[PDB]
Amino acid sequence: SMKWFRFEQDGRARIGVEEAGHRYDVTPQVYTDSLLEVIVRGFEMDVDLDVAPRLTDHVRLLAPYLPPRNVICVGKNYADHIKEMDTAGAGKFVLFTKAPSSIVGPFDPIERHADLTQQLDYEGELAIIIGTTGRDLTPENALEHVFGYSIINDVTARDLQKEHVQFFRGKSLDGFCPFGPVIVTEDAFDPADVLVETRVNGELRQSGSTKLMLRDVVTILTEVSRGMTLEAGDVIATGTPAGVGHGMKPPVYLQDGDVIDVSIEGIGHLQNQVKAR
Amino acid sequence: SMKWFRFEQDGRARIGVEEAGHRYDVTPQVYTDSLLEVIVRGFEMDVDLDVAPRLTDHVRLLAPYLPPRNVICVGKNYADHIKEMDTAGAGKFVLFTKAPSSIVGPFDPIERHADLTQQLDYEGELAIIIGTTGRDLTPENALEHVFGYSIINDVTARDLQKEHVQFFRGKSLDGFCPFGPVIVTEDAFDPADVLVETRVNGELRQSGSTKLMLRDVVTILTEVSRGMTLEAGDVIATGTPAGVGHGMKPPVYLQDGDVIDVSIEGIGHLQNQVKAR
Ligand SMILES: [Mg+2]
Ligand SMILES: [Mg+2]
Repeated sequence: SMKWFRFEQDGRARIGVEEAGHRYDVTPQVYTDSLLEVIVRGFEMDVDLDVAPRLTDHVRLLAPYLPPRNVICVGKNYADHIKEMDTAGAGKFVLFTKAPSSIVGPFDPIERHADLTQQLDYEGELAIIIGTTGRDLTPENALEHVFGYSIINDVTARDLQKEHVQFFRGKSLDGFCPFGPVIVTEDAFDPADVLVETRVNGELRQSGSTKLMLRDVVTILTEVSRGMTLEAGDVIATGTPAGVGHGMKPPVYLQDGDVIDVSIEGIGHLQNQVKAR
Repeated sequence: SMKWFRFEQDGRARIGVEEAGHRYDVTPQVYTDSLLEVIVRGFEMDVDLDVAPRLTDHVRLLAPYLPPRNVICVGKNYADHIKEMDTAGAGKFVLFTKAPSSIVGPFDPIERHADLTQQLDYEGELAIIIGTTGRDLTPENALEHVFGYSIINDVTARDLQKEHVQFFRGKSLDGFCPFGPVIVTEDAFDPADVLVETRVNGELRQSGSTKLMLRDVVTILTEVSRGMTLEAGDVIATGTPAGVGHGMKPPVYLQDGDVIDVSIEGIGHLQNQVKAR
């Protein structure tokens, strides 16, 4: 299970991988500090371990990369109490984006923006990382265009969503797209039945298998790419399970100090704190 | 005053400038093949048109550049009558994006996507080009952040608008963002009252002044950058005057072989033919 990440050394990006529990610095074998560059190139640079470091756990991960275009996001994509027949709520295939300016990496603060929002909310999500440019993907070739998977927190201003009608602005304020901590390779990861959970200050809020997805990974790839080219390094956020602050009775919104922990089994933890400034 | 453009010569991209309707190759004086790199640099490198070879032959214009993130687009932003504007502005500020993969140059065909849309339509628009990274712009610094202005055709599958609810998909099919033909500098262009016109197969379909804009250029800049960072090379499409094919009695939609001409006085013309591909 090769996992890819970027980590910080001397205020400067380096690249690391993870096979069975330890973190080797692979920058030398792969000849770049851009993990986007590693994906776009569309080959793995014949890296062999038992050669390069094994640095400490307090190493500090960065966002995998700055997406070259807006993060593509799916709307309601999760069934609640599994069954629910062949539906959950309407069932339109809803697509919108998040400006790359909104990306932050692991443990980075989420800017609170109290002047702009009093309904700040979380959404824990499985992210598809596109490895090969293509269009009109089929069930047979879809996964061949996937480099791997990561976590997105689709942070959202529920009031800006209605105020600007289209979701773009309320999802795109600086800080609103935690991304990371690592990319697990397509070969090392089956998205059929993985657990997506969110904790806020330690309280379990979201806990849903990818088996509850109304459109699975292959269907998302198939539908998204119809008449629209996907670029190498595209990030597709595949929706969020039940338990969103807005959907709670009564509704609960994120405040200055709140710590959000999104986890996906096989990938890891993306934790960010809401902080004012 | 110098308008900026990009063109193809022996299959390589080149930078040109247009002065008094004459076109010159300035690639050797700005030392790049990318109009985005010129604007991202953040400063005017002095150009002597005396030493610039004039382009006398027909030349292939390209789109000014591939935007480094999605084109930011404003929804309903035009009044119909000059004084149908008494607090009409007080409508919702609707913001959505178009994928850069939808961009095409002036005189590039628009892919028909017959299999996906039966309601292909047009929107002629003034585009703002951002020159300097910025956030929380003010009426008094906003225009300092603006490199220039250009033209966008916000080609729209009205049926995909309704089907996917959020406009992204219906506005982002390959071929749906005609961009160009040139960028006029902020120095040399006042958007307060310039005429926007669209013709389909020669027949006038839109004709409106930027004086009918519900929110003007400076207001758009103030409201879009509120808690969201703008990047140099950001393109903001500022909305479309009355006369779109969806809003006509009876409704009219674009077919194989339709030619659309979009005109903005002081910029030029964007002519694209819809073609089954
Ligand atoms: Mg979401
Ligand atoms: Mg438009």
